[PDB]
Amino acid sequence: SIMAVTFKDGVILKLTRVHDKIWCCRSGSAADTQAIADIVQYHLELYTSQYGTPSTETAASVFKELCYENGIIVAGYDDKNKGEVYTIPLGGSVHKLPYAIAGYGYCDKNFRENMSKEETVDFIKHSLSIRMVVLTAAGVERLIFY
Amino acid sequence: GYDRHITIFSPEGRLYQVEYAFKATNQTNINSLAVRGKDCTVVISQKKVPDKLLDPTTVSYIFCISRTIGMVVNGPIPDARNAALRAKAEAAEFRYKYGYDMPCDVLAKRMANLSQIYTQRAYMRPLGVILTFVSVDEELGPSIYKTDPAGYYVGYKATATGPKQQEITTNLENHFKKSKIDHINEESWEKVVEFAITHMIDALGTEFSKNDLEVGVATKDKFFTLSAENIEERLVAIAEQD
Amino acid sequence: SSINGGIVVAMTGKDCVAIACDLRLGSKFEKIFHYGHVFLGITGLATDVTTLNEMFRYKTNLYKLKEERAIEPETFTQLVSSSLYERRFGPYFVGPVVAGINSKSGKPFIAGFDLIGCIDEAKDFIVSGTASDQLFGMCESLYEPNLEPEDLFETISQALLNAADRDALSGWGAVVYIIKKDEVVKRYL
Amino acid sequence: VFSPDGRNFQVEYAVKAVENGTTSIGIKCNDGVVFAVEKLITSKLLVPQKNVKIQVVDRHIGCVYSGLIPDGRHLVNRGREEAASFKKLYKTPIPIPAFADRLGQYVQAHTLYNSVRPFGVSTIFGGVDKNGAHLYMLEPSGSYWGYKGAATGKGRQSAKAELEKLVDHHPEGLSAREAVKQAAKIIYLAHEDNKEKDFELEISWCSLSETNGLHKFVKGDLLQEAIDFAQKEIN
Amino acid sequence: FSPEGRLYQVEYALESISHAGTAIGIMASDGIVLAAERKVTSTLLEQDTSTEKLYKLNDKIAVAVAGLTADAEILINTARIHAQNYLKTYNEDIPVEILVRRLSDIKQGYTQHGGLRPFGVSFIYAGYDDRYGYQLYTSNPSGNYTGWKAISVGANTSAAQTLLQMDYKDDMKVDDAIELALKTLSKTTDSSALTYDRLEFATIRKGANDGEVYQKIFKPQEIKDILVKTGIT
Amino acid sequence: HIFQVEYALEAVKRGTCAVGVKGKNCVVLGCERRSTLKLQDTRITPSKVSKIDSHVVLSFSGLNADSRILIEKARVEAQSHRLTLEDPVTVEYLTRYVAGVQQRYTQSGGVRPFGVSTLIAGFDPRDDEPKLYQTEPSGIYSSWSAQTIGRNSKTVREFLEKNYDRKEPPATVEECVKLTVRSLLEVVQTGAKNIEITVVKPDSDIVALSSEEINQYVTQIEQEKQEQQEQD
Amino acid sequence: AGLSFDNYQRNNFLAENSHTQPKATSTGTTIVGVKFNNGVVIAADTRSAKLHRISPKIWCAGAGTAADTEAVTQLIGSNIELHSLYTSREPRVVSALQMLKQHLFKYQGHIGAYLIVAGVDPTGSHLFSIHAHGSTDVGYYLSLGSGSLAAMAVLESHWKQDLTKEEAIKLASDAIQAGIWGSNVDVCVMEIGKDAEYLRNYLTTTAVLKESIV
Amino acid sequence: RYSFSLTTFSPSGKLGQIDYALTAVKQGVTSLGIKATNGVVIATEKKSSSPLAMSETLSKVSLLTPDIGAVYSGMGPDYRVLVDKSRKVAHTSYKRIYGEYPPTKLLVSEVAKIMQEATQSGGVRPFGVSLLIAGHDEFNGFSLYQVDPSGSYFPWKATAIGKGSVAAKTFLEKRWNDELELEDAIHIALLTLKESVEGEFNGDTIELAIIGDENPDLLGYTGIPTDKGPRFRKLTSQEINDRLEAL
Amino acid sequence: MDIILGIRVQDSVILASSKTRQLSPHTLMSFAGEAGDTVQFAEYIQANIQLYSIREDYELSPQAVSSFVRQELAKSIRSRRPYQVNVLIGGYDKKKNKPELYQIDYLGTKVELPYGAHGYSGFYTFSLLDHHYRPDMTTEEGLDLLKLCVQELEKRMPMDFKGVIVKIVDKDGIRQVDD
Amino acid sequence: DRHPLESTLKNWETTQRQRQMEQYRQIFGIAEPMKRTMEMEIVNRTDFNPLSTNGSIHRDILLNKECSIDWEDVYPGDVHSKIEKQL
Repeated sequence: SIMAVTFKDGVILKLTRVHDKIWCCRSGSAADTQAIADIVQYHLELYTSQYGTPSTETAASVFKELCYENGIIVAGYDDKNKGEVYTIPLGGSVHKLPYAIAGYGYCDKNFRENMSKEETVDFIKHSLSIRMVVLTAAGVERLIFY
Repeated sequence: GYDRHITIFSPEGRLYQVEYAFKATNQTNINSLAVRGKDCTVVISQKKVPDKLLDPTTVSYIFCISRTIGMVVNGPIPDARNAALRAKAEAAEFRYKYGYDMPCDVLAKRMANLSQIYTQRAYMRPLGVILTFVSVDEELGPSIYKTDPAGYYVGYKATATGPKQQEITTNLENHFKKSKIDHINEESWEKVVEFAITHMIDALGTEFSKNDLEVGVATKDKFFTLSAENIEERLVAIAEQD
Repeated sequence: SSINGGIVVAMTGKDCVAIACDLRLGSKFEKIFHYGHVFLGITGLATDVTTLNEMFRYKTNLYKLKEERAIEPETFTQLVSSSLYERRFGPYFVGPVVAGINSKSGKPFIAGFDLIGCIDEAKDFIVSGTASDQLFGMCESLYEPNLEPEDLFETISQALLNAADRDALSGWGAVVYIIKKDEVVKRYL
Repeated sequence: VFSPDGRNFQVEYAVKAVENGTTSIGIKCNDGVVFAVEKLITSKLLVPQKNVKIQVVDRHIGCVYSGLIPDGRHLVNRGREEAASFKKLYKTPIPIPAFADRLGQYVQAHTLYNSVRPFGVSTIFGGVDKNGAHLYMLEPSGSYWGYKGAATGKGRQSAKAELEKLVDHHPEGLSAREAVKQAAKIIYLAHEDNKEKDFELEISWCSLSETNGLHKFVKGDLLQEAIDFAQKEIN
Repeated sequence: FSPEGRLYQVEYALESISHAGTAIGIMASDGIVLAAERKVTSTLLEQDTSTEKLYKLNDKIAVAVAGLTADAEILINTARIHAQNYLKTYNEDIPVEILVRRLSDIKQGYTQHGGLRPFGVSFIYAGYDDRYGYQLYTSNPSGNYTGWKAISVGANTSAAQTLLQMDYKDDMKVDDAIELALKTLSKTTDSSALTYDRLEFATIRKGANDGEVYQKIFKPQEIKDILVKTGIT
Repeated sequence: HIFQVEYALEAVKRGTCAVGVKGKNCVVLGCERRSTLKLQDTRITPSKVSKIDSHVVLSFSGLNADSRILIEKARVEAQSHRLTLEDPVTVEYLTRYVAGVQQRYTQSGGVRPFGVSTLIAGFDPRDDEPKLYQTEPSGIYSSWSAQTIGRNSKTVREFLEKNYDRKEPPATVEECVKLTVRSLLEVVQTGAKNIEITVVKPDSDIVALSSEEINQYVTQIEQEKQEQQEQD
Repeated sequence: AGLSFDNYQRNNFLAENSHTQPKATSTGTTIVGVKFNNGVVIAADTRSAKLHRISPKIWCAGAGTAADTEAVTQLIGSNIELHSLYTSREPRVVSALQMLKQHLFKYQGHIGAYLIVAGVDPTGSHLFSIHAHGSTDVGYYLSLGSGSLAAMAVLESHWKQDLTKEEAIKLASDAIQAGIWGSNVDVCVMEIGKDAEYLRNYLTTTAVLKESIV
Repeated sequence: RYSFSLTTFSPSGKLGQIDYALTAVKQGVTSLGIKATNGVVIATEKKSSSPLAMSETLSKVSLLTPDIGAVYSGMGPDYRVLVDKSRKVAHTSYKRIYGEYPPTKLLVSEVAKIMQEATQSGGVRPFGVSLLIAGHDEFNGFSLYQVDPSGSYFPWKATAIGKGSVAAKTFLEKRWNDELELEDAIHIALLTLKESVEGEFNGDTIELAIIGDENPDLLGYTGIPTDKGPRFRKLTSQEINDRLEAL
Repeated sequence: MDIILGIRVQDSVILASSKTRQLSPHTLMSFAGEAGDTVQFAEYIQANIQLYSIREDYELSPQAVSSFVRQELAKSIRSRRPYQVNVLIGGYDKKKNKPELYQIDYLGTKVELPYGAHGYSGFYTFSLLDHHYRPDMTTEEGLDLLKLCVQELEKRMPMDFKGVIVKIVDKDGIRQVDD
Repeated sequence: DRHPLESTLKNWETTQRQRQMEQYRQIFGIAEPMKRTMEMEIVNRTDFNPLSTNGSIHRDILLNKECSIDWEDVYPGDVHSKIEKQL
């Protein structure tokens, strides 16, 4: 029902901006996951004020503090690294992954590292058998398909 | 008498502790200036590292509070860093409570209301600092707001603070008396910086190198502090202009 | 029947209001209370009825001391609504009805309320009780707009006589107030 | 809590408690920070393995202090808490400049309310982080700035005079081994005015080349090489 | 707050009421009178749209204040809230002594904690209840209280008590107590003359038409009447 | 420190005289009351000796206002003890509690000590020993057979030291009353209107004396004193 | 302090013993928000009073429990007036939205307000909806209440970039009528340069007597 | 730290600290109010920190409720903190319980209570401002109050506080009468501030507001005829210059 | 096991049990129900009314103690499951000169009554008292009407209730009676 | 048996301020929580006034509570008892 995946220029992904280059994708309660994203957005704005722009590993770290009471996909980009995706499955467990989904082995069955945008966009449209966001060095891009 | 050690009125109706906190704003021997352009607001500060052992990239009084707002502090560096971390937190708290970026006027009111608590309580001292906040506010445009140890706050057309503030202020007033505008008429922040540096030079009599100045600029997008090389482009421009 | 759950009716005439209720259903407990010129009827539990009298007496006596005037019907209508919304979780088991004349305009006004305080205003009549579905049909049949005081008394008392079941005396035992700019008269039936 | 000069009286008295302190200096090199401390001996009872005056913060930051011992230990403990809690949280060693603000704000916090007292200590600290070598001095007011070299405790004036001569003669910057030698010269020269008591010298360093960006005490050959340097220059 | 043989801050609060208008309470066989003088008036003060000195606490109890009117209204709201808590709990109007003892209990507390100054006010509590009938009480900044037949507080208290001691009779009616209150005030006040704009008046009367007590706080026209009847004009 | 506890004892010396003596089978608390002024309300003048529970009674010298707060605190604790332990409080426990609250207001700073010294008297439940106690502003407390506090207390302490013997306590209430009236008369140089006396007897017999019963004790004392002056 | 829980358990005991609990009134009919070329519009079917004011330019339509929709809108309308006075800036719809979202989240959907929020401010026109758990939604046309599937079928079938006032009011009126199997409609119209216009009802001797007083 | 209670009584029974706060009030820039048959006027001078200040950014005359407004003499920081608590008490105590904004007198008893609590508390000084509260109420009509640092409030017909107060009150007593209208009262207020203004006298150095008729234009919505909107109006700088041209 | 019964007469109240507390020398509380929670409540009420009677030198009226007991019971049920309890408060008012009887049920529903009961005492006792009762009864007629009513219960409940206790309040205060 | 929401709202203000003081520890270090705790002590310690039911006005300038109100401010729900509880 939700997906994130890495590709040559960054990552492709109930989508919400916790920072300009760090986005969250949500499942379960829209009330609780929006309360979490609003507090993560407050925390990353507060980190940015004191240290400059956060790493995506810091954003995943901030989500652990707030999800500790009650999983979510975290994804983003920075001027050094390639784009990244993290997951927090059932709470307490944590991973850093080239791709993630939530709601199947079908994903890894077709997935390929360092794909082009067009391959990955077709891959997600096939795998969701609607809105999609693309994060890169150059900027933020919005897509939709139905 | 006893009236001087805690914030309590003397027989004159004066709060002596607040007047002593004002004398801490003269303590650093630094002059600062802020001016409004057509589409930016610009802050110039003196920088005074006397002894060779200092690292001058660590001697700064320009603090960036949010994306779009920053400040210059006049008064002691420890109390300045205390004022800056509150301003950072309360601009991020306002964004969380109200869902839009903290406007400059409201940050000045908020910090001035906190300064009133310490200007009345007898177990909390006033901070020794004057805070000048600068932004391009999306409703009011180019903004300068100044907060002082008494919890007073006001908005300015231009402002100066330091030991020699009356000289700079006299030159600014005589400039706006010449043009009859509320602001510097230049349409880019480089030319506004070159104006403010020329007024700081004309008022304070010293020429500046890259090492003697600190500069900050607020625009629609961001607030940013100039590197010593970009201040050299500006001083080369004043030397190219004449 | 027991002391809880009896009927209250309120009705607006020309420069007058009636509020009326069932008296004892056996062989003394009133449900209409007055705080100067504003009248509160309360169907509901007998414990909440008496808790609300004691609570509104307190709040209204302090209002008269603070403001140097009696509470007007609209201001009392807002006070009962805000004071029943405290207790949003586990509310009072009541249906309050308010009736009075505003001292400035001298104009009849009435309202009803629920366990939380949502306001029904009406330019007509208001009803509360466990069995209001019969009595609302009677009031709607009998009610003429812009009645005089004595006709208005017969209209509301015929409504109570038509809905009060025949199982006891004088039709049935009831209280009626006629509320008027500078007078109030209480009739026991 | 204020005076006609606009200054805190209690911080003006706390710096008099530091003017009497046991000497320390720090030198910034092209690639690291070098610290040297006076360790005065009043009795032979002093256990050498138990006697130390340079403290370690996070295992990558060096810390030396002059003034009151209870207050200096309280800052080093809080420095260890702040450097450790950064590492648990952002998964990287705390920056030296970032560690100078958390500590300076703690010292400044004690200057605000009459129901607490200013810290009676000056701390010289620094190290190597992601960006490079940074050296700081933190005073009883919470005042701190970066330095190329700094001195505190009784010898501070003689030490400053020699530190200025280092930067005058070596404006290209100097490497860690020649700085260790010159640190021993500054500290032995700074004992011109207390010559009638014995003092041990303790050195530590933190260099991108010489210690792989971690703090180490200087012992064995480099320590004795520095003692032999300082003693030939002073005689 | 370091008491020597005496509690200084309470001595100084009792000096404070001696500068602050004058108020008189006179009990009678049928009711009670309260009477007070407002301090010197500027013409532009709005004197029909205030009570300065006399305040209602419930339907059966009133106070006359001398001292700081800002302090008074903190105690008065507390007494109003206490009187309605007792009526809510016991379904009976509060006895006068329980209200006086509660306010005297709070006024002693502001005399015992080092953070609080004592309240600069001394009241005159008139009221009625079924235990004792008509009761007239007085309370001080010290938090002690006593019952009286005829009491005065504020400026010139000893001159007023001298006049009350010679004119007061135990079986006076309320209308004799009106004249005595006015006689006492016009001999006592630091003024050239006495006029209806400087006075406040109240009474508590039983009535031959009822078994229940009526409380009146006098409007400015009714004060003119008692001044022309009593020959003060 | 001295700067209130010695001076609270001075305020206790300014307050009216309070006396208590044990009998064989009763205890009598007596107190001086200041002369009622010409316009004072006599019918509600408070009792000066204050009942805490049906067996326990407190008299004081010092500040009236402070005394009323200690008396209220003693009343609420005696009932909270019955309610939680299902027994009437002992006179020792009630004294221990009153002395404790006086001590909490002495140690703490911020608050001042209570300017009141108290005589506490009664009989324990189901028992026949009369008990009499003093509390100081210091929180110190002690058992006494016979004691006096307030104005002129040493002229009563002299009189009691001459007239009262611990091993021949007055065997009858009437002797015990006569001894405390004779003592009270030493400080109350007015008559039988300035003295207030209360008798405790076992099983909750607490009796206040009226002015007429007091005047016939003062009449006996005056005519016995006059027999002993009609004799040379 | 706050909303008291005090007679819970006692009221459950009363209901379990068959004293029936009186039922809170529910405005379970349709509400829509038809935005237009220069502003946003909102409308409500009024049957069995239902447009609420947060500020002169910020308005709500409610559904769910009637007392709750009025209590939350009048509480936030009091926190937004104080923020307007505190900052000297005209109140913003995004501030109203945040204060409502954080309040409905505090009370975990036990406060039964389903709420369209619309208005105009110095940043433009805005239209949002809040569900009782604290969920926020945003769009060009919104509907809530019992007929909202039929209303959204009408709204999506006719909505167009730059409807004029007349077309937006007619569309909102038609979408509400599609929530009916007539009834009156309350609507108000918030146009960016101008004061908000509220268009009410736009869809045009047998018994013995004694003697007493009180 | 204990026994730090300020505001203690002097041997003469005077509070001392309140007299010093009334000395801070007496050095504040003049403000005044006048009551007419059909409104109230409240007026004050603005004093510049420099002519580089934007005197638009510090309002002295302040809206408490749509029918009640205020002005001060004394310390500005203290008044700014009182006015936002005063606005908060109008909502929490009155609007949220009764659906109505409080009467002038009640909102004058709540402001006075904040200033009283600072006069009987430890470790706070009194408020150095003598606030003013002129409002409107259906039952009481138009009203004007003075509130002092002591937390004591008085109803006035016409009054003046601050530097020029004794010369202003002399003039208000010579000018005031029971037949005044609001356009007469504004002429008296402007004539009276012309006597204390040693600076320049313009619609930029005067602040002036009125509580008078209802203003449905300033309400900002239409079609709810129960509501009729603000009684409080602050005169724009050219409305003051129009009146000063005829003066 | 449970019965409270009470009857009011011309110048007395009679209360009957089987418990009870003397709240004041002219007032009794009789209660029945959940035997842990009702005994604690009676002692809490007894302590507070004894405190008022110590702190004021004075008898609190039967109305005021009854309304106080009705206001304590309502607080007890807030943040609790309501315990089964029933309370009769009977006393003599010396300002009005009347015997007065109030029943308070387990929700704080207060009613002033000529007679009342709680427990297994269903409409049989009330049918007897309805035909027999008169307001103008002497205490002797009152006690014998109680004896008729006790005999209807003793017929109808053969698991004998081990003898009642009876107490009378009048002008002189409480008396315990020897039937 | 109690309402699902009761425990959560009994201690909402303390929970939200504890969560916030943890964020100031994480971002700014022990200094910011410590300074803000110490200010709140002075404001709760001084101003002790056993009749002042409202809570402090300066306490609304520390909590960030100038234009933010809620049902705990609308519905707020012995002098020697308060003296001893403070001390």
